[PDB]
Amino acid sequence: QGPPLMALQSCCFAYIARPLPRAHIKEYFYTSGKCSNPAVVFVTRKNRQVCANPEKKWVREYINSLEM
Amino acid sequence: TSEPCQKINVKQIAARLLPPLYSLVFIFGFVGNMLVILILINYKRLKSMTDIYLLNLAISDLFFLLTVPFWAHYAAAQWDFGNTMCQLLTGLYFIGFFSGIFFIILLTIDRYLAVVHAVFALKARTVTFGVVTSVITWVVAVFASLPNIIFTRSQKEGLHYTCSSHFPYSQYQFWKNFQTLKIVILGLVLPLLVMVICYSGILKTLLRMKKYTCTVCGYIYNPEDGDPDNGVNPGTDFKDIPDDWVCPLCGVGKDQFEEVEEEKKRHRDVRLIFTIMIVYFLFWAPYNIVLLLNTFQEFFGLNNCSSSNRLDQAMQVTETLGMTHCCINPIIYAFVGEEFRNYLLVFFQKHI
Ligand SMILES: [Zn+2]
Repeated sequence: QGPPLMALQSCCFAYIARPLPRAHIKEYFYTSGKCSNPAVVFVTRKNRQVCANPEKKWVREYINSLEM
Repeated sequence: TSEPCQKINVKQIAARLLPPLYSLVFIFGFVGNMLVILILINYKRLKSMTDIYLLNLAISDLFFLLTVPFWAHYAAAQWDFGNTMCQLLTGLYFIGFFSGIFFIILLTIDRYLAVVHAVFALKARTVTFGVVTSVITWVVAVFASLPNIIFTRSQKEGLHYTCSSHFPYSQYQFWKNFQTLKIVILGLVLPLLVMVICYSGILKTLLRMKKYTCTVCGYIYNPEDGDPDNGVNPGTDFKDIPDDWVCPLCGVGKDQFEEVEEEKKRHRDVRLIFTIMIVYFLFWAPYNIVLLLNTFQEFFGLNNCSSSNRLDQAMQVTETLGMTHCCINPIIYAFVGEEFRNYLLVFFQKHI
């Protein structure tokens, strides 16, 4: 329910259990509103993409860090 | 492990198929609606509430069309236009969308009033009121589109740039439902409800006994009061008249009788508005339905990688179908409306 081509976007169905090394994280993005689950996706220096739970304290702290 | 779920095929296929398709849509749609607008302004000249709504409806398709080349590029590459252009175009798209269905509904009601409440429709179907109604309708279409604009942003998603809606994760399923229901109620339920109500009032009036006129002398057979001095009992349908009966004035057979102008014009005006409304449901009801399935995919147990990918294929196909609709209404006028096809012929004669 939004602009076209949201169907082409990826979604998360699992979240990583423990915090990733803050050192290894480059960027972040939120998955589309089309997705069944809310989710944060971290991308690494090695450009892996890992789904994380936006409700977790470490995830929101990680997000805050990447802004500054 | 814990990686996003890929629709890698769906994306790559879409990137090849959609850009030429949308281009074709933008081609046909632009010249089609420009033509419609040119004919309504310069050849039919806007003399009624109907012409006004048809005008606004074509304008609605153009708002939609202006965004199509950008979605076409987005599919072909990524979102290269930056965030403000993302919010703007999303806005135009939903304004086009809602205003589209709102004027189809207003067309339906405008014709309903003309057929069912003819007397009330005298002062109510003033072109003046057509205009103020259109203005209010555009305002409303805009407010209906505001949340979609604010929820939508461009963002870098790893390698690719996107233009997408996001809902605050704290009230995630609330907003998804709100947005989905807003589209489905306004885009599907509401016009279905209007269609149902209005078309029961109209079919009622339409299959009442029809008046016929002699093509030779112009005598009118009024079914209400038949024709007594020639043996025809009042309230007799023209079909229910003995075949050996002739025109009381000139004596031609029933073979030389036609329906009165006001009755055939009414049949034509109902055929037009009906076709528009249901062709709309042909092109857009699939998307709304798939939108409901996606929003409640957990309810149907479709919320896993494999299932949601099939869901996503369906979503993109039906969204795309809906997208092509912004070129369909002029085509409808060309195959259904006698008024358009003739004025189109004069359009080409004026070229010579
Ligand atoms: Zn006669």
